[PDB]
Formats: sequence, structure tokens, C-alpha cells
Amino acid sequence: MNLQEYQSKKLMSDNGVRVQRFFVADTANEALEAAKRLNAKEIVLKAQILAGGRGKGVFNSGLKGGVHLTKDPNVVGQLAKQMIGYNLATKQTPKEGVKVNKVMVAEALDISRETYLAILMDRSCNGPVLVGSPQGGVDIEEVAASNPELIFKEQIDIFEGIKDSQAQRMAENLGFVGPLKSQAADQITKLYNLFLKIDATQVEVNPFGETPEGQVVCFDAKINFDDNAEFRQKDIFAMDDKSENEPIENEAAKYDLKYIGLDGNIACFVNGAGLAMATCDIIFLNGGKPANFLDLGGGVKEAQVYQAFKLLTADPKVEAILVNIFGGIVNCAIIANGITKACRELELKVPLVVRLEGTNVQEAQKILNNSGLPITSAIDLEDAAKKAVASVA
Amino acid sequence: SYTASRQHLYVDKNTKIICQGFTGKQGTFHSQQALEYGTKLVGGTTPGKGGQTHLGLPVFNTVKEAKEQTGATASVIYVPPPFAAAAINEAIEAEIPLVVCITQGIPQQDMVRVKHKLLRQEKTRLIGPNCPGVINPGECKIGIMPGHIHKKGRIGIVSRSGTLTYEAVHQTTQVGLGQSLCVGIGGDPFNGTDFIDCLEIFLNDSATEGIILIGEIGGNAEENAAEFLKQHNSGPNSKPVVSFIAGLTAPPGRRMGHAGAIIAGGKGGAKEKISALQSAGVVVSMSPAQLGTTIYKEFEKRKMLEH
Ligand SMILES: CCNC(=O)CCNC(=O)[C@H](O)C(C)(C)COP(=O)(O)OP(=O)(O)OC[C@H]1O[C@@H](n2cnc3c(N)ncnc32)[C@H](O)[C@@H]1OP(=O)(O)O
Ligand SMILES: O=C(O)CCC(=O)OP(=O)(O)O
Ligand SMILES: [Mg+2]
Repeated sequence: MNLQEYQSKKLMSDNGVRVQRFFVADTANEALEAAKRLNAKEIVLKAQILAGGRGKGVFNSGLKGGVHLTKDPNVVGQLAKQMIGYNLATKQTPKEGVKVNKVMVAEALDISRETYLAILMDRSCNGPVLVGSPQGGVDIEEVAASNPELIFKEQIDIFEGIKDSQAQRMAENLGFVGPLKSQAADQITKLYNLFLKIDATQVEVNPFGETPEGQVVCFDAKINFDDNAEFRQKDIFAMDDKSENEPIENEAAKYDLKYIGLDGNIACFVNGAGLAMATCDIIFLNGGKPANFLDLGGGVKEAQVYQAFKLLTADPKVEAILVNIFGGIVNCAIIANGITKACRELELKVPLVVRLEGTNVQEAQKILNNSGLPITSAIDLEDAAKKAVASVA
Repeated sequence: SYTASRQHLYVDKNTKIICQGFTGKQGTFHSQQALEYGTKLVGGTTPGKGGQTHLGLPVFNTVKEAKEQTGATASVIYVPPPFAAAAINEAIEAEIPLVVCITQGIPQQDMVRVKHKLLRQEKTRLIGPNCPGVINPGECKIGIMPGHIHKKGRIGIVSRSGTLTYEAVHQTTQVGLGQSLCVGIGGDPFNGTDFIDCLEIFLNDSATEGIILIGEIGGNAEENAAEFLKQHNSGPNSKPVVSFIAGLTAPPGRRMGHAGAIIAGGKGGAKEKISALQSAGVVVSMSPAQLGTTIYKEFEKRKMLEH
């Protein structure tokens, strides 16, 4: 799941987290009026796309940069006219860039000190952990490799909640002093409670900063959400922005399917995340390149199988299809019925290698044997990989 | 300490089981499979259907009733994600010795709360969630694994991946070694049993003469297991350990189905786990299709096959 900058900052603000005052605009004139309505000494104008590198991006309007500072609301509108409706491309988007439909117009604040503050579900610690460093503004992975003594952590008890003592201690370890410490600790507390309320797996603020005027402000942040909590986070998941996702992956999601596109030409049709990873691995081992990762989950309905198989047959790069099912909760006969239904409408101009084992495998093989389809049978996983790679070599 | 419940993993012919979610679609189907396999499934729970009869067995509203009336010492959970954490907690509070949670999709925050309770007691051992279960071949099947691929034997199997568990079982059946005990610990980031828990049971079990450990990207449980094996499974009478780590070719920064399967911040990669396990003397099969043959050859090199 993905949230635009303005969506996450609104969510944080509505839950007590201090962010830069801002409006969001759909038109250059709205950007100009928001700039004037801010009544701010300096203003920042930010294109709303999900990819990074907005600062060094370029629009197909000639404008360089998706983030601009200015004291003049008239410049905000002048710049916004070259953003709205145009494509912003950066070092992390396709060459065609991403169409910018919204921009953020926010109060620009001087940063006197940058820190790193995050809350995450930590597998090793069996629960939420506060992670903080006084070295702000840089990837935390670098700080961890260069100065691990500057990474501070607090393990939070899920039932007790964050204690003031923990928020205060982290605030001090981040260099906050005097009244700024109480400000930082209260923001840490609000960030933690937000993290729990929205079923986040991580809330990361960088920089978690001070202003010359003495305010603690979350200047930039990234939220990762637990997809398992969608059933109780409908409002947030409604805001999901799929406009920058791989298109086949988006289609798969419509049917609760886990599809990840790769660079190869052998499509993979597998049950289980582990077997799916292992199928990509063994194809590579045997001289092939997998075209995708695909995890058909637990209780499959024939309709899902049918749609999933069609997702493979409609990728231009696919030159062969490898079906590898070892069914426990996955009923092999449902797989067989879904595949044959899909093949009846397709045409199938590519080799189809099929390995089936496990639950109801006998009925499944009968279905495939009665289908009249050109299936290359495989006896095991290595056989299936070798036959798949050979069919397109 | 919760580690005192590890022994509860080793189900056997005398283990009586109840099914939470007994009357649901998958609880029904896999209860049928368990009965056909010979497992002593004695009843199940479905709030609101207590007193009814299902697959010829009693249905209870609560785990406490089902345990008292049936003497069950294990429970398996086919409850949907919004309620499965509560189902695990009910089984812990009823002090069921072994609870297996099949359910995929429980919120991480839910499981953090479950783990909090779980670690502060030791009557109940949890396997899962998001796992296939545990099987002692020919004695007790608790979960979704296809029965017909198993053969009682000498290899202990522990795997984060359900389907790769079936591969390991099938391959070790094919090469004639069979399985002593097979535990799928599941693909979730917060769960009840890790590699070390199963490795303790395997190393101390005389019936387990070799071990297959299947892992994947994400977390550090494989690295922990490597250090555990360094200290507890070195020297002359060590048990051969074979492993496969899925995801050597997985793209970084992507959750590969399992929420626990992700390479983030340069941590959780497969090569680091492979090297850690190799440094501990584990033989890592590069191909997932060669777990059976790899461990067969390790038995051969050590003259452990009585031809
Ligand atoms: C290997 C990794 N694991 C997987 O792949 C598993 C994937 N599948 C899942 O996670 C599925 O959500 C599950 C298999 C857990 C359930 O799916 P399923 O299709 O069987 O669900 P159903 O809705 O048919 O059945 C669930 C039953 O649990 C019952 N239930 C709900 N709450 C509870 C509870 N606290 N205790 C016991 N039973 C409960 C429901 O009443 C329902 O039974 P009913 O239809 O008789 O009323
Ligand atoms: O029983 C089945 O059909 C699927 C097993 C499974 O989900 O495995 P994995 O995703 O943990 O690798
Ligand atoms: Mg799975």
C-alpha cells in the first residue's frame, strides 16, 4: 500500500503529529491561493508523486525539480502551472515519468538540527521498538554501518504502551535539550500511538527536526502498513495510490493474488511463497530466467486460478509457462480446472510444463489428461525446471 | 520459561486433537483428512454451535469445555484472520499443551499481543500462525500437509515454507530415509516456534538421525540457528544437517508473499544465511529439488546407511 506525501502528512497531523502547515492543490490557481492563505514567510511547493528523487526530477514541461522554495505566492502559482497535469520523471520512475495531478503547498521551515526517529515492529524484539539517532538526514543503514553507537532503541511493551520515561530518554539521546526535550518526547508518544492505531509495520521520520524558533517538527516521513490489517483499516486502504505500480501486479491484486514481475521469459505458476521463490531460484540454476514470482495462496477458488493463469499468458515476454503445485490446502483439482478453462479461450502458443503433487492430485491429473491440451509433464521440481528452460532455448 | 513447552511439539499416536473452526470449510476438509489418516481428532470448537455433532464428533462453544470433555492435548486453528488471534489466546488460557495455527493473514499487531501472553507462560506451545502444522508420520497429523507423501523415518524437518516442507518430505520419502517429525513454523514474522526450538527437539531425539532446515529471506532466525548448531551440534557424534534457503534470486525490497520474506535495509538476504549455516557445518543444497539426495549422501559419507 502507498500513500502520497499529502495523505500521510494529513494522517499524522490529524493524530497530533506536528508537520509543516500545508494545503493541497489541483490547479495552479489553487496553488497560488493556498500560498497566500498560508501567510508564511517562505513557501515550499512539492509535486505529489510516490517515487523518490522528486528534487532532481524533470517535467515534460521543461521545469527542473519537483520541490521549490520561494517567498512569493506568485512564483508558487507560476511554478505549479508547469507541474499540474504534466509528467514528472526522476531517477526512480520510468522514463515517461508520473503524471502530477496534485501539488502540496506548505510552510517552509528552517531546520537547525536533524535527527532520525522511527517506530517499527521488530521481529527480533517480539514487538514495537523505538529507533532513533541524532545523526539525521541520512539513510539509517549508513549510520548503522558507520556509527552503530549512535543508534538508540527502546523496546515498548504492547500492553503497557510507551512510557514517558522512554519517550524522554529517546528525546535526550537525540540531542533535544530543555523545553525541546519535552516537545520531542510528546511527539514521540504521538507517533507511537499513531503507529498502533493505523496498524503500521513502520513509521519513519527523517528528519525529525528542530527549527530556529524552537519547534519540533516531522519534516518528512514514510509509513509502511500491515496488509494483514486491511480488514480493519478500510479508510486508509481506500486511499491506496496504485498509479505507479507495475500494471500486471495491480491486476493480480484485484483477485487477492501476489504477483511480482521479473525480467525473464519463463512464467511461474506456483503455490506458496517459499516454493515460488525456490522455483525462481531453480530456474536460474538451470540456465533460465523467470518472468515472475507468483504465490497462489491457501484456499483457491477456480475463478482466481483462471484469472491468475491469464495474467501469465498476457505478458509479452512470456515464452513458456511452468506450473508447479504441491498442494496441501491448495486443491490440485481446482488448479487443473482453472488452468484448462483459461486455456480454452487463450490459444496457447507457448510450451506449458506442469508439475502437480499433493491434495487431490489424482483427480487433477485426470482433468489435465482429459483436456486435450499440449502439456509437457514433469515428475519433480528439477525435471520441471529443466524442461521449462529447454522449451525456450 | 516458555522454552519448557518445546517438548509439546513431539506429537505421537496418543495425542488427542480438537479443531478450532471445526465446522468451517477448511476445518471440515482437513479434519476429514486427519480422520482418514488415523489421527485422534476428538472434537472441535465453533462459537454458537456447541452441542451439535460434526463429522461424527462433538462440537463445543469453548476450548475449555472441549478439553475437559475430550481430554484433548492439542488444538489446530482454522479460524479467519479477524478472530484467529483470539482463538490462539483462548487455547493458551485453556492451557492446551500444543496449539497449531494454520491461519494466514493475522495482523502483526495481533500476534505481538499473542506472543506477549505466550512468552509469559509455559503450559502451551504455539506453532504458527501461517503454517502447515506438525506431523509425526503414521502417528499424528495436525494440519494441512498431504498425508500420502510421508513415511516414518530418520529425518527431522523444520521449515518456514509450507510447500517446501512437502518437498523435503517427498524427497526424503523417495530416497528411503523418511521423517521422524516435521514442523512447519510458518512464514509470519511473529510466531510461536522458531528453528532453535525444533533443533533442540531434533538433536535430543534418538529417532532423528539427520535434519533438514528450510529457510528463506527475511529476519535472522537462520543465523540464530547456525550459532545454536555451532555450539550444540559440533564434534564427533554430530547429526548431519542439510538446508535450503529460498530467495537467492529474489529482488530486494519486496515482500515475497510471506510478510516475513523481505530483504530490507540490506538485512535478511539469503547468501548471508547460507554462509552462516555453512560456517556451522551445515551442508546447503543449492537446488530445492536435491534436499533428499544431499542428505542421503551425507548419510552415505558417514556410513549411516545399513544397506
Ligand atoms: C499454510 C499457510 N496457511 C494457509 O494457507 C491458510 C490460508 N487460509 C486461511 O487463513 C483461512 O482464513 C482459514 C483456513 C483459516 C479459514 O478459511 P475457511 O474458508 O475455512 O473459513 P470459513 O469461514 O469457512 O470457516 C471459519 C469458521 O471458523 C469459525 N470461527 C470463528 N471464530 C472462531 C473462534 N474464535 N473459534 C472457533 N471457530 C471460530 C466460523 O464460525 C467459521 O465456521 P462456520 O462457518 O461453521 O460458522
Ligand atoms: O498447502 C498448500 O497448498 C500451500 C502451503 C503454503 O502456503 O506454503 P508457503 O507459502 O508457506 O511456502
Ligand atoms: Mg503461503
